Amino acid sequence: MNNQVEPRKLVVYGREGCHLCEEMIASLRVLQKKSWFELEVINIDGNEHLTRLYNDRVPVLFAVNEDKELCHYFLDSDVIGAYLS
Repeated sequence: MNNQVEPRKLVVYGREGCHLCEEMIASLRVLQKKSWFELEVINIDGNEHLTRLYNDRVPVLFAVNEDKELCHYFLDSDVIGAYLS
């Protein structure tokens, strides 16, 4: 009868060990308990194309299976809340 669909994956673009990244990771790990979206941290320092996009506006929460940016450093929560579930 009913059956929830498969979730959307989320990627966080960043560079090296940044506190905001860790804080967002912890935030998303908590959210993963409510809504699974995986967690992938990708270094933009190598991909200068991504650095051209973000650079300073990193810990960026990218929506996979959709291909758009949702949030960035300092979790908005509201936006991904409206998005993920």
